[PDB]
Amino acid sequence: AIEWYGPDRPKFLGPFSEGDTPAYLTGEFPGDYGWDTAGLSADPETFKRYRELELIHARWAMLGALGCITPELLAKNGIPFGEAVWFKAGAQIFAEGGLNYLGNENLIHAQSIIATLAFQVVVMGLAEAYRANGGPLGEGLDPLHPGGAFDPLGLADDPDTFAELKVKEIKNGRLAMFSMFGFFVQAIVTGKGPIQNLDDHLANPTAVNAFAYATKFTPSA
Amino acid sequence: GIEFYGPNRAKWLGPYSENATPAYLTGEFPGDYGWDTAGLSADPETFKRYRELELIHARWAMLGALGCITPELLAKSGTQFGEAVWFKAGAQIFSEGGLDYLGNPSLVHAQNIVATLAVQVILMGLVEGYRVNGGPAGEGLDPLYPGESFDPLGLADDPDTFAELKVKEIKNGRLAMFSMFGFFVQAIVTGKGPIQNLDDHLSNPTVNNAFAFATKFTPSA
Amino acid sequence: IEFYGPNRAKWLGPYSENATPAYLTGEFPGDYGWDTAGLSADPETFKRYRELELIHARWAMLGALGCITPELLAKSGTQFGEAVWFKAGAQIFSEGGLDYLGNPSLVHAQNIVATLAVQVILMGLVEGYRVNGGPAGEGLDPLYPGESFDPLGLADDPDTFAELKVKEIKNGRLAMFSMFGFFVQAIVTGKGPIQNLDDHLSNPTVNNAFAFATKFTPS
Ligand code: CHL
Ligand code: CHL
Ligand code: CHL
Ligand code: CHL
Ligand code: CLA
Ligand code: CLA
Ligand SMILES: CC1=C[C@H](O)CC(C)(C)[C@H]1/C=C/C(C)=C/C=C/C(C)=C/C=C/C=C(C)/C=C/C=C(C)/C=C/C1=C(C)C[C@H](O)CC1(C)C
Ligand SMILES: CC1=C[C@H](O)CC(C)(C)[C@H]1/C=C/C(C)=C/C=C/C(C)=C/C=C/C=C(C)/C=C/C=C(C)/C=C/C1=C(C)C[C@H](O)CC1(C)C
Ligand SMILES: CC1=C[C@H](O)CC(C)(C)[C@H]1/C=C/C(C)=C/C=C/C(C)=C/C=C/C=C(C)/C=C/C=C(C)/C=C/C1=C(C)C[C@H](O)CC1(C)C
Ligand SMILES: CC1=C[C@H](O)CC(C)(C)[C@H]1/C=C/C(C)=C/C=C/C(C)=C/C=C/C=C(C)/C=C/C=C(C)/C=C/C1=C(C)C[C@H](O)CC1(C)C
Repeated sequence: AIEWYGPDRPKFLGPFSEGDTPAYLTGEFPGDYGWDTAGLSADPETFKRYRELELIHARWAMLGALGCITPELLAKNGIPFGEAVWFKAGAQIFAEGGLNYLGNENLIHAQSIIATLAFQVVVMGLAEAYRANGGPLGEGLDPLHPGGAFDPLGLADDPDTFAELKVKEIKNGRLAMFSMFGFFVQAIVTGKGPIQNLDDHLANPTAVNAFAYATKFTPSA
Repeated sequence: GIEFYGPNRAKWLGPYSENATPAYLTGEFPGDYGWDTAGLSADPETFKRYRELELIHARWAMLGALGCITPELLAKSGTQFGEAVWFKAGAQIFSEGGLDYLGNPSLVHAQNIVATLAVQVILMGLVEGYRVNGGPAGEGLDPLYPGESFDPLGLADDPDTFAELKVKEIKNGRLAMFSMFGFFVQAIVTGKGPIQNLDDHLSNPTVNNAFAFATKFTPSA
Repeated sequence: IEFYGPNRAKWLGPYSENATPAYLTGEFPGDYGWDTAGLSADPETFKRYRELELIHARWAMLGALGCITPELLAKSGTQFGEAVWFKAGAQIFSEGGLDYLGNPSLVHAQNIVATLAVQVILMGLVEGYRVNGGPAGEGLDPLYPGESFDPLGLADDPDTFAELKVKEIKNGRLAMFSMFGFFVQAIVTGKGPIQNLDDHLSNPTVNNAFAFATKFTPS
């Protein structure tokens, strides 16, 4: 069981996964568990673009799953900055003094969403287009894992643990995408923060769960 | 008569469909009307996975349409249920007195939705891992039409009419899938049961059609 | 500039040569090398997605001009039942019928059911002719028939026909983008396209999109 590659590997149905795992999923990629029940990635070009899209979704979801928990995690310590939930965090731009980073007034404290939006558009278009094509740190390399200045700490060498950390990255990333979809729907249905949902679940699990909010979206008409 | 296999068969545009059918839909599979105008199943393994998805969707939608029609018909005939309408039949577990199956308190009397969901997760994971791999009701079998434990009445024998029964299964399954989508959208925009909407459309069909609810989800508010 | 072949108009500017897939060589109109999600690798699926894209583009051009035309004509003197496009359908159930240009003797339609039925019949015939073939042309190109569409004879000279094709699909992609913009500007505001244009051109600082950035918040 100590492998994430080869023909025999950990799979998404466990011991129920011999009749699954078709011929074009061979375990040659980080995170192959034989889950292609829909059959979306038969073509290896389609499979390559889906793997790239999945891994950049993994990176942005690992960024997001921590950036949504840290405002409520510093509201746990008692640092007050406007609002601690993530899905009502943008409106602090439109506050009486603007969105503050850590609440201390000598910090970022920007007020106009349109100017920082334009700055985000230009530098993120430049950075992501350098990610797709190439720029001043590496022109033609892997579209998945460039390295170079992306590994200043030297974890890209010794390629077996590079593959092992690739599987670790895609596993934590898939857990982060699952967590971020759960964050989205806990924001939609409950309307409170996810750490607040954790406090309400730890305070009373048996009556306050998702089935408590099961009758919310019932169409009355 | 009209056939459903071969080079000429029943097609999706009817008589205006001899140029319309794609090349890969040669008609060896049940329910091949040649409707792949978006080209989702041009690869044959994507087509195989989509056939499995369509047939399992078809069987679950047939069960779901029968279960959406059944307690409403029994309520309009004789039987006082807990909540016979299907999109409010879930919250009967929160009716403070149990979930009576046929309305009688001598029946299953369920009060805990977490245990009900948990035994459903256990039994459904077992049965679907049996469906994709094998188990006590057949090990090496067809993943979509196993037989010899799901045909105790022997209707898959004489395979020339087993092909006709495959086409009948996929056609009632596609009609039930369409009807389940109609059940969903009718539940969203009418708030009453499908049989209550049927009684409404049978009372006054000129204003109990869909266009009376056309201004309901208006973009102004 | 040439909109075909190896060097052409590309979606990430002058540096996109890693982002070009191998199957997007550029033998079709509007090829910018954008399939980074990779849904169109199969050439038959590429054919199907191209005809899907072109008819979505043409219907969204018609829909964009129909979103902007009666609202612009609402301020040019004539007044309809409803001027915005998302309430331009609901003027059937208003008392006094669907007048076309506001004049009560033009259409004056009170029945949406027979209107939809006549539309379903005629549109089913048109789309069955469009996919299969019919009386205004039997076997031709699936996307660019000729001899009954473009009757004015501008489809000849295949280099300017190629320029007309890439211009058609670019205007259509712009109109598809603007039709999606019309949909979201309908759902987050409730006021029409040129009504939101006057709302923007009145004072653009506060009445940009972030005036409605808190509308769909949960509770
Ligand atoms: C791309 C990631 C991203 C996400 C997920 C959000 C999320 C949100 N922002 Mg937002 N923003 C994001 C980027 C940015 N925002 C802003 C500036 C603001 C402002 C000023 C405000 C917001 C607000 C909001 C919230 C709207 C409340 C609501 O309608 O709840 C319903 C929605 C949910 C509960 C989440 C559901 C998830 C979603 C349906 C699926 C996610 C997929 C997306 C469709 C794809 C993302 C878009 C892509 C194309 C980039 C919403 C949760 C408002 C707010 O917080 O006050 C209430 C607000 O005032 N944002 C900037 C400029 C710096 C961004 C640039 O990166
Ligand atoms: C000869 C004429 C003929 C025509 C034109 C068609 C065409 C069709 N057949 Mg078909 N058939 C025909 C004869 C025959 N068919 C069949 C057997 C079948 C089968 C088994 C199936 C079809 C299906 C279809 C549909 C596939 C395209 C589609 O999905 O519509 C898409 C276009 C529309 C739905 C437009 C209609 C909508 C309306 C005009 C607009 C209303 C807008 C609303 C107000 C909503 C807008 C508000 C928004 C905001 C929500 C289409 C209606 C398939 C189907 O039923 O899919 C649904 C299908 O499964 N046919 C047989 C038996 C051999 C025929 C015999 O002659
Ligand atoms: C997977 C199929 C499935 C469907 C279609 C439903 C349907 C529903 N359940 Mg239900 N359930 C389902 C599974 C289960 N439920 C329950 C136990 C409950 C309880 C306790 C309650 C419900 C309630 C509801 C309703 C939510 C009210 C609403 O938002 O209406 C608006 C939405 C619709 C009318 C249509 C929604 C369908 C969706 C948009 C499209 C279909 C996509 C699939 C659901 C996703 C696929 C699921 C996958 C993971 C298998 C909704 C009609 C609540 C209720 O009825 O109270 C009034 C409620 O209290 N369910 C259990 C555990 C035994 C399930 C396990 O399989
Ligand atoms: C060299 C610089 C350059 C860059 C970086 C781009 C990149 C782009 N071009 Mg472009 N082009 C560039 C030059 C050129 N282009 C073109 C010709 C074209 C065409 C024909 C097209 C493009 C398109 C695109 C876009 C495709 C990426 C995308 O889909 O967005 C994905 C990323 C985002 C959407 C992020 C933006 C979100 C925002 C920052 C955050 C806001 C979040 C909100 C709060 C929402 C959150 C919701 C909440 C509630 C959940 C993108 C803007 C396509 C397009 O217009 O698609 C829309 C297109 O059709 N280009 C030419 C002519 C040859 C160029 C010449 O130099
Ligand atoms: C959008 C994100 C995304 C994308 C593009 C992919 C893409 C891929 N995954 Mg990954 N994966 C994801 C999210 C994603 N996955 C998440 C969140 C999980 C954890 C649950 C996994 C777990 C996972 C495993 C265990 C394996 C893959 C594999 C694969 C590959 C083949 C399967 C396929 O065709 O998927 C195509 C997927 C998409 C086109 C994304 C469609 C997104 C739709 C809208 C989701 C709809 C479902 C539902 C509405 C939302 C979730 C409901 C519920 C689960 C909460 C392909 C590269 C297999 C592989 O080959 O390894 C590399 C494999 O073994 N993935
Ligand atoms: C990383 C996974 C993860 C975790 C830890 C949580 C944690 C939580 N969620 Mg979230 N959620 C998630 C994913 C997750 N969720 C996803 C993917 C969805 C979309 C389907 C949701 C949708 C959702 C809603 C709509 C709600 C919650 C709620 C909750 C809280 C109470 C638990 C509950 O009601 O169960 C709900 C769990 C699900 C709907 C699916 C989660 C599946 C997990 C991974 C399996 C958990 C196994 C469990 C211990 C035992 C199951 C039976 C067992 C015999 C197999 C809790 C803080 C509720 C809340 O806010 O309470 C205050 C609430 O209203 N969640
Ligand atoms: C595999 C398979 C197989 C079969 O065959 C088929 C199928 C089924 C199809 C498949 C599956 C799939 C899936 C599961 C999917 C899912 C996905 C997801 C969920 C994603 C997310 C994804 C997600 C993501 C990225 C996310 C991200 C996030 C973010 C950025 C966030 C941000 C933020 C923060 C921090 C905070 C602030 O205050 C605000 C905001 C702004 C809000
Ligand atoms: C690149 C590189 C390279 C060089 O060489 C070196 C270095 C620098 C070191 C590197 C870096 C790295 C990084 C950055 C990383 C990061 C990561 C992350 C952040 C993750 C997260 C991650 C995250 C995650 C998973 C998350 C998860 C989550 C979970 C499960 C759960 C959740 C939840 C929910 C649902 C609900 C409730 O109510 C709450 C909770 C309970 C909370
Ligand atoms: C062909 C083609 C071709 C081209 O190329 C492209 C396109 C167009 C994309 C395509 C199309 C497609 C389609 C049409 C789809 C649709 C589907 C559906 C509707 C499904 C359903 C599906 C559906 C289903 C499964 C359903 C199922 C159901 C169920 C279970 C139910 C259950 C229940 C009941 C009993 C009652 C209670 O009280 C509750 C509940 C729980 C609610
Ligand atoms: C390219 C690519 C690539 C990569 O790879 C991937 C991806 C990203 C996926 C892709 C993308 C895609 C997209 C973007 C799509 C979009 C589309 C659209 C928007 C459509 C529309 C479309 C749209 C349309 C048709 C529209 C139409 C319209 C119409 C008919 C009309 C309407 C109207 C009018 C006016 C009149 C009245 O008053 C009302 C109404 C009735 C309302």
